[PDB]
Amino acid sequence: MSYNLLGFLQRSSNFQCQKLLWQLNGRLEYCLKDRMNFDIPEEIKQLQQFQKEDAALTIYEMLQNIFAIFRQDSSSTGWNETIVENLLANVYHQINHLKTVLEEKLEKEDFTRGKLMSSLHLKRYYGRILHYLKAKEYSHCAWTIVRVEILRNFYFINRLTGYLRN
Amino acid sequence: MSYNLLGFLQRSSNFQCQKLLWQLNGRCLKDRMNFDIPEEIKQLQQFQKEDAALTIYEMLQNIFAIFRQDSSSTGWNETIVENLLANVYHQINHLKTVLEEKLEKEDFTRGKLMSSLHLKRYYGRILHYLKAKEYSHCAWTIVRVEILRNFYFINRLTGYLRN
Ligand SMILES: *[C@@H]1O[C@H](CO[C@H]2O[C@H](C)[C@@H](O)[C@H](O)[C@H]2O)[C@@H](O[C@@H]2O[C@H](CO)[C@@H](O[C@@H]3O[C@H](CO)[C@@H](O)[C@H](O[C@@H]4O[C@H](CO)[C@@H](O)[C@H](O)[C@H]4O[C@@H]4O[C@H](CO)[C@@H](O[C@@H]5O[C@H](CO)[C@@H](O)[C@H](O)[C@H]5O)[C@H](O)[C@H]4O)[C@H]3O)[C@H](O)[C@H]2O)[C@H](O)[C@H]1O
Ligand SMILES: *[C@@H]1O[C@H](CO[C@H]2O[C@H](C)[C@@H](O)[C@H](O)[C@H]2O)[C@@H](O)[C@H](O)[C@H]1O
Ligand SMILES: [Zn+2]
Repeated sequence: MSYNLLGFLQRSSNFQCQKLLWQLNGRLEYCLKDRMNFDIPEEIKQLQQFQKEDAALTIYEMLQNIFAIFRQDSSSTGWNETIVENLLANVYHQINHLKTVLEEKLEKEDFTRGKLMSSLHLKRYYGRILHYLKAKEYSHCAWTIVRVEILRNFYFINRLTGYLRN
Repeated sequence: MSYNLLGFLQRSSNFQCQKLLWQLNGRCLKDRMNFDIPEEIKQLQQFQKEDAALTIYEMLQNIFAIFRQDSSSTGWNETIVENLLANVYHQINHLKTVLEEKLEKEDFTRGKLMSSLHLKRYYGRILHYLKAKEYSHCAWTIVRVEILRNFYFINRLTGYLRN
């Protein structure tokens, strides 16, 4: 599969993922009190030079984590859990999809000195989100704040998707 | 190749560090001292991306050790110093990660030998001055200005951190 097909398949699932996220809530002003900056790594937003493999490996890791975030207990939200499952199934498919394509591309390359952009700061960034969730005892507001941050993640993954050009 | 992300991370670090250094204001015997900035540092030549990072790496390791010394007499906000050192530290690491990758592709040359020793001795004179001046507020002012000047060269070298 060319990078172009993967990139389109990504833009396409992101959009689907974002759509599902937008079918869970009804704005909560009260929750603005739990507002917290998680500081997505600066390179995810501003780095201008991404090689096809790096952007790909980066989105791969972001997805893996978004999956893990949403795998937590959202019961306190009252969200339609069906939609949550769709969101999860969708991301899971993108992850395994990306995995197979990277496996093919990377097979014969000089290592890849992989996630130079990814690993490092993404792991810590997501740790904050998780720690935040646990600290707030998975409250409905905590989920409202995270959901907004997750949507924000998707906004940047779309930016990253444009470096997947053939 | 990881030099683009490195240089990105380096510009980010250069900005924060300088911003912080400039911020510091406190509550003098001289106000200016010559520490004989190594020709190596004020040397206008084209540093290959690997040497630019080597020099930058050596410069930061030393700058770290300097701001690590006791500055309680300056009245400077320790929180800012804590941040500056944190930043410097985290960046010395990225540089290390990248330099390690082609650690074997570089050879022991006199340019490298003389650059490491001259830099070591320069920061050496700097550390010695703080010590002799018992880490006074007036020695620290002189040192901060020196380090800010160091960063002018760090900016220049960071421009070679690409491709
Ligand atoms: C939370 O969970 C759900 C939210 O997630 C999901 O639904 C969202 C709306 C959607 O955005 C998202 O993609 C999904 O994630 C939410 O909604 C319901 O959940 C499920 C969907 O998975 C649906 O429940 C039933 O599923 C079963 C499948 O085996 C079936 O029992 C049943 O099948 C039919 O399918 C349609 C479409 O889903 C339903 O409208 C009908 O109720 C049902 O049976 C028949 O279907 C047709 C309608 O298509 C009826 O008449 C036709 O209408 C046509 C109109 O153009 C005309 O040609 C003509 O008038 C006639 O042919 C027929 O009379 C009737 O027997 C599903 O009910 C469910 O549909 C979703 O509402 C939950 O509500 C939230 O709590
Ligand atoms: C000493 O330092 C901390 C400052 O921490 C920061 O906040 C200011 C507003 C920013 O410009 C700096 O970049 C950060 O270091 C203060 O909270 C404290 O009040 C001050 O005494
Ligand atoms: Zn880092």
